[PDB]
Amino acid sequence: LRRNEQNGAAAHVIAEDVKLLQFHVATMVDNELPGLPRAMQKSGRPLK
Amino acid sequence: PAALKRLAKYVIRGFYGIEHALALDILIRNSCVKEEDMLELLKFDRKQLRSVLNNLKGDKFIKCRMRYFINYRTLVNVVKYKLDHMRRRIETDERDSTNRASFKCPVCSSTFTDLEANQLFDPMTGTFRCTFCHTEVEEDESAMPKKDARTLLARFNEQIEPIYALLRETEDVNLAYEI
Amino acid sequence: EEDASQLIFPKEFETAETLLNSEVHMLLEHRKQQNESAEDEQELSEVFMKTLNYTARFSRFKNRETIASVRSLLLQKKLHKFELACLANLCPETAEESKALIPSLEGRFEDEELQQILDDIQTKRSFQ
Amino acid sequence: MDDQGCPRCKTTKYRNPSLKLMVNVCGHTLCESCVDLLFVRGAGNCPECGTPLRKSNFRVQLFEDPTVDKEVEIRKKVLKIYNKREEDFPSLREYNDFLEEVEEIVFNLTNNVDLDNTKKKMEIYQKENKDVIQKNKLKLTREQEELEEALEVERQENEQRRLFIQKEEQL
Amino acid sequence: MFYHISLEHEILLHPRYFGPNLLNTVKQKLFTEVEGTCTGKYGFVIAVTTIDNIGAGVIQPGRGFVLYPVKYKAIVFRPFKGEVVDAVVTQVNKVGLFTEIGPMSCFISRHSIPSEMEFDPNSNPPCYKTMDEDIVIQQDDEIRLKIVGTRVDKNDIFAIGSLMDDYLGLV
Amino acid sequence: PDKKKILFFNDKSCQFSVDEEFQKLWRSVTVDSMDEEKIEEYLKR
Amino acid sequence: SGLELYAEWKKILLSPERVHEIFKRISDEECFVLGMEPR
Amino acid sequence: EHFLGFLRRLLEYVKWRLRVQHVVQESPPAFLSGLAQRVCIQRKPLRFCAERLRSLLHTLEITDLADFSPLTLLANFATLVSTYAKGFTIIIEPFDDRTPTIANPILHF
Ligand SMILES: [Zn+2]
Ligand SMILES: [Zn+2]
Repeated sequence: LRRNEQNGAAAHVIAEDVKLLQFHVATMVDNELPGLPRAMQKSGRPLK
Repeated sequence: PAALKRLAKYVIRGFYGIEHALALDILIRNSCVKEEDMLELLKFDRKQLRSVLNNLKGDKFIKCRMRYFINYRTLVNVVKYKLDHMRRRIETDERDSTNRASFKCPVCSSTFTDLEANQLFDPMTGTFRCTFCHTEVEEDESAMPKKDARTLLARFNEQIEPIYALLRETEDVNLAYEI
Repeated sequence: EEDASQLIFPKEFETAETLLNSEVHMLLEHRKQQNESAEDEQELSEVFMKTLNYTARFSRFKNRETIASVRSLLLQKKLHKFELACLANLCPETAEESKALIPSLEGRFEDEELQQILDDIQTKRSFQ
Repeated sequence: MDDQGCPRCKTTKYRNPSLKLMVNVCGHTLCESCVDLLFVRGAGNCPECGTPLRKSNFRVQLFEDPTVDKEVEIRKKVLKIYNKREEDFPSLREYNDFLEEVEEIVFNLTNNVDLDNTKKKMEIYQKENKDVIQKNKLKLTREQEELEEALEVERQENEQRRLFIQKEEQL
Repeated sequence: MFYHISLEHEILLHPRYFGPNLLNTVKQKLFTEVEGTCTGKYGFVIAVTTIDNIGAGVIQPGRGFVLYPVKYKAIVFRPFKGEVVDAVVTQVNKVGLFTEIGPMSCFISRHSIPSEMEFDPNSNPPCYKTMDEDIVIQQDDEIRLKIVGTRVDKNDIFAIGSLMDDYLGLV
Repeated sequence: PDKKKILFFNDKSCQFSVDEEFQKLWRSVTVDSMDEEKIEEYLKR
Repeated sequence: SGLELYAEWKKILLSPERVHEIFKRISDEECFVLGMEPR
Repeated sequence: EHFLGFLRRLLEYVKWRLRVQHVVQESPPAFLSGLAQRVCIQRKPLRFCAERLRSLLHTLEITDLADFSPLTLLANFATLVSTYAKGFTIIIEPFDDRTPTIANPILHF
């Protein structure tokens, strides 16, 4: 994202990746909040 | 408003890209500007035109009117705002606090202050010796390169400062006039 | 940030009564007079004589009453007590020097006033 | 307060009309922001002609010609001496020629060799610091004191005139 | 600036010192690890002269030791930036002049020394002198300097000075 | 648009890129927040 | 809504930078009386 | 050259005197003393300024004197300040009546 708004992107990939960053940082702290489809790495292992 | 029109001819030249600038050229005439007309005339992509318009909306460069027909008139305070932001970067990044010539040991690339190598200063050699290895120190160089970034920026920022100061004097001549 | 040119002391230096090189010099032998008696004690420190060998080679005045008067000399003066100790260990002879030595006393009194005390100093100081 | 604009740290005079400019030995320009921005980066190095500033010689005044600042400061430091009034000379042509000699010494210290100028200053300053220079220092101090006294007398008379006409009206 | 201030300290006693002469044993143990070991926050502890009062010894749970708070008045030296002082030169080098004030070390950079006193490595003792040799400042010379900045580390203090200022040099 | 349509126009040769213009734009942190002009005038005072 | 917040009186979706600059201006007494100790 | 310096000094002092943002009444000896203290101009070279500017302006062959209407005014103003006292009055106005949002500091001798 740093390089993508370092060059003035279309201001529309920035919404759907700011939501990605919001999701990823709201994924580290608390995952058991309703909604917000859970993330997984291994064999169906939700994040701890 | 003709002066603002003129300042506008400069800023489009000075900042916005062709895709933006072509649309901005249409914004020149503040009599009537519909969405269907501007789309057909520009022949830009509707999604893409909506992006540019949304971008211009972000500038508050366009005041949408629900005639549904729409109209687009100037609301951009960024030119003066951006010049003030340029003055703010000119004032913080460019300045260097001190010569900051700390001893630095070329063998271990460790960084020291003039104070650090002073305790080390070895009276038998009349020079400064690094801490854990007695190899002689050097200039700060790459270590702590606030000056190295500032020295390149110092000059880059001064060129940008003459150009932006000319632009700011033009803006004051326009802004003072309209009181 | 902490400069005595702008007169910034820590707020702990309100009851920080000061002294100069001779009053230091006086008790330094009394501590050596403490090492005379009170036996079964180890050697002295290093800084004790390191300062004693330094500030005994150079003195600012000669004896007790030379200072016992000079502290009564500045007694009636409208002074910050920080001011007295700065020139007590300067020994200046020209008034603009003293105001070149102090970034703070240009605008307090007449120039000859502190020069008169400078004259009062060079009148009491017995040079040899 | 609307001059072309500060050289080094160009912000002061263009925005704020609340400053003053300080001259150096070579005598070009320095504002307070220049003063501080220069002192942190050398403290006695002229912004353009790199003159070797002796003891960071800087002097803040309010004029917009550097030669004017130079002439004012040098003219004060010369006219501290050379104080022979028309009372002190026998004739009038000698007094006017003396003032022209003072102008010659000021213009020589402007651009010429400062050696013969200083020798002339040695001779006249010694020969008249015997008697006349200190005497005229005293007399100029007396006239400064009496002019300040006379202006305060004028303002006391104006305050009394105002308040007495007010008390006329109210009485 | 030599100050006569009041500060406090605490001592951990080992239980093998209790009994008679317990109190004075706190005194001897006070002198050692308080004086002759200078710190950074208050300055330089040289010598103590009076001990006001000894608090009550709190037995901490386990570990035996009993802590008694103590209050004492100790003369302290803490130099400040901008201070002018007389110093002694300990070593002369081309990068500058090393002087020392009491236990404190002091560095004078060559650019902060008047150009009249040029460095002379040719002399068996390295020195600083006028071309006319009116004065030759070398090692173990007494000079007056101005503190440009100060330092305090673990127990050692350092400052940095300049001879460029007026009324500086040998004393 | 790469394939949908393309337009021929005249924008002139007098266009100045300047220095770090993109970087300057990415630093408009205040955006729509009001009172920035009040702040701008306070910084020039 | 989910990870975003909307606002209609014109239904804007609030930005963290925007609400952050809004918060950056509350004084230290109304913030204190609403409970949040400013120190 | 020295007379251009003289007019330069007088112009800058009257310009600095006009900078005051309140109405100031003076008698002309107070203005002469403010002169003779703060920009070193005495009384008799301030009397002879009209004769000097007329002789200089006759000397340098210059043609269209309407272009030189202000400085002559200033020089002539100098003469009055250095001649008359106790009957005349120097009143400085930073602003007049009809002059809204416009700096118009004037100086009635
Ligand atoms: Zn190393
Ligand atoms: Zn400046």
